[PDB]
Amino acid sequence: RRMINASVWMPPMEN
Amino acid sequence: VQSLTSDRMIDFLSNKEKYECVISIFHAKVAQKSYGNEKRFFCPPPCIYLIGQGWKLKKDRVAQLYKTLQQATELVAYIGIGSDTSERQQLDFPNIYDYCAAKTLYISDSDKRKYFDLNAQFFYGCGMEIGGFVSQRIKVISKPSKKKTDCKYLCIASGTKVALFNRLRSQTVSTRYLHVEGNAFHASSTKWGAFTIHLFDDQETDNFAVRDGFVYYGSVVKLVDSVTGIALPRLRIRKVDKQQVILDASCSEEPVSQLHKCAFQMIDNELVYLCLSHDKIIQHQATAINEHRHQINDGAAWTIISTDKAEYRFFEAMGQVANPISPCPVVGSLEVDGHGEASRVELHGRDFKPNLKVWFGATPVETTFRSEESLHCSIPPVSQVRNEQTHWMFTNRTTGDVEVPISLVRDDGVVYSSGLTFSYKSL
DNA sequence: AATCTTTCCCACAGT
DNA sequence: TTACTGTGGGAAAGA
Repeated sequence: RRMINASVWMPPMEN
Repeated sequence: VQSLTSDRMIDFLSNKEKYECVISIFHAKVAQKSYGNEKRFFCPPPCIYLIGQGWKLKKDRVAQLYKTLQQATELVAYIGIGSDTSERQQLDFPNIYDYCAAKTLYISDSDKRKYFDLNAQFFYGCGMEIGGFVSQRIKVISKPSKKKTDCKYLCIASGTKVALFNRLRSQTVSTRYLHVEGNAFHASSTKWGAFTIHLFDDQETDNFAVRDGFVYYGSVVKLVDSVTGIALPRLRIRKVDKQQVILDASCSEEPVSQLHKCAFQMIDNELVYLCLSHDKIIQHQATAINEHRHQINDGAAWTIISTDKAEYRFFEAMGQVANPISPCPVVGSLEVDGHGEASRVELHGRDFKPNLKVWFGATPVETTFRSEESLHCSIPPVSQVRNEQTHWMFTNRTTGDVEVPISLVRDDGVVYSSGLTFSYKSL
């Protein structure tokens, strides 16, 4: 059980 | 005489990023073999990154000694699979100096070895050899597994790296690799990301807890770019067959394996999947078949495979050398014994030669060559390793301990950073 | 036996 | 438009 830090990139919605 | 001096070692260790040359070889951990006349190409393509401002310095020396002794300072590389019946193939060509990839490598069934590695040999266009550098080992497989045993090659452990690719209707030309570029995910036909795949622990966050263990279908997973540390949102990995996501209460029994096709669903909406549209990564909504199955398209289907990395670092500290930089020594571990003036260290690793000397920081130390996997030396006294010149570099300011990096130095002045630090708080 | 792996086969959908 | 070929599914053969 480790902690990770990583900013998230959100995939753009389709239309 | 080209022997490393302490002043030069100190300048190097304080300024590694403008001197040190890095060669990083990336590749999958398994390759499917080819029968008969066919060629089943290694995917993702083994590739080599030459990293560091040191490469430009090296070109500069080769340029400035071209006129003592124009495009004969251009890089030439070849790669093969260590087989005497296998063709060597020519490689293509921020701190990234240069990049090449091998897109048409394969291994035939006539080659009976269970494991192999790749040897990339680098030259300057004038014929001058830089050297040969090996990948990690690669396991030969006949086909992807359909089990419902060695896990180290076939399963996917949380914390390890994977490449993900998209291919349409069995067409080599269509292959695109998940890759981050410009702080965003995209799909590339030339470059591929190695992503750390983690079992999420438990609406989302920049900081998250992770679990050890094998990744199963139906597992919630965090994919993290190994180069930029950027992540995708939480995704549940799903098995796919033929533009359908199989959601059955039974595939969760199955561990994800090499070269399996899968899909990634968003945790918020069970009908939304990670999907590729013209090299753009998108959220695409599936159409429900029933409770056990969803309708998607070949754009939401990814092949997954485990990847590895072989990295080498060198600097020609005393000027350009006459001989190849390789074999590059690799240090796997330090084994220390005794306390005081009794204290010694055995270096464990690979590719040692008797022409190497260990340096504790900027302090050279008498070195016993035992074999190509064993060097032996005495630990020099703190007082001679940290002095009024080096105190700033070798002193932990929190704990006060003396910490020095271990280098291997060749008698013509090539310094090989080991990656390892000796701490006097050992002992 | 039953299931999995290895090897052989061949069509599809491209260049 | 026609010749040729990585690739993936499936059959066959082996473990």
